Amino acid sequence: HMPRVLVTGALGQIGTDLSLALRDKFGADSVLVSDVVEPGAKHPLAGLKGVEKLDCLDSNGFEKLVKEFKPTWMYHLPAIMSVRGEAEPDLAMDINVNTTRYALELARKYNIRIFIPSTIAAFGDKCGKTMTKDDTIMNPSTVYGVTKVYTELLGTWYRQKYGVDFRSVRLPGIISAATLPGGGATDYAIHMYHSALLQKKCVCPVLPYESLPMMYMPDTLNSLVKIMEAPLEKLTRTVYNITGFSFSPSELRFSIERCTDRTIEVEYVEGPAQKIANSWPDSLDDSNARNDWGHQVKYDIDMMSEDMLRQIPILHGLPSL
Repeated sequence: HMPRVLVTGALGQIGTDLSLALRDKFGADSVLVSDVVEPGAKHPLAGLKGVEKLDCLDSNGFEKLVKEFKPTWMYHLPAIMSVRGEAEPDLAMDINVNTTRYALELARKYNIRIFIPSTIAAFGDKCGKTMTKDDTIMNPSTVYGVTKVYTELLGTWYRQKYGVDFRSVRLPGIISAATLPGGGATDYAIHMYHSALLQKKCVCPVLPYESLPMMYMPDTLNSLVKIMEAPLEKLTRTVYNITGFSFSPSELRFSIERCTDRTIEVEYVEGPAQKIANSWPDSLDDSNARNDWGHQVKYDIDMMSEDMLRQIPILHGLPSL
């Protein structure tokens, strides 16, 4: 049988692109997408049937929706991420912890296969930052990461105690042409693409040799669907590292220079993202994902850069190459 899929937190970047991919694969009638607010006027989800307002902090309203829709799969995606959560920790705990609590209880009660993402922010400086393993010391330096260590462990206990089919990946940095860049931990990368198209200096807040694991969004979407399709018996764990490729800001600059055939002006002035990024892995070991459920990626850094420099003009109006 084909799934009936509920997505919560659908107005995040991942949630939007995943929502659209699930509608495309399974049909709109089989997917229900929700968020605490309505999509913006020009948002990809605006005006679509099967898009609803749900406050997942209201456990009774969350239950009511799940009871009515009868999902077989849920992607529980609400999140307050690293930079934002350091300044708004109470909201981060509400969103990252309490809505997850409710989601897991609903998955138990209503027999739902439940995806809740984790993050490389779950790691800190004791992780072993070269080819970081799936099992290692977790000492996150952000309250986002703190909350996701707890999600990983609580979901895994729900699997052990009740047989809840809980699945998760530790998302690396996720690059998308749709991203509106600001002060996010990985937003330097998006700024650097924008500066290149604008032909303006980029002041990068992450230091030139600070490597991080990254993925291009099309690859992420493929993996998020694949892990949920996999037979349970093939999964040896609940929580998997997944990666595309690692890069540092200096390596991204060279990729962009190769793709534009221009010199790109970058200066480095450390900002808050650096301290956060330096506590994260340089690269991930994703072998368990590859072997258990066939995680794979199509894009490398130059293929990504050629597509980003095409798509940003289309989506944001910036000058083409």
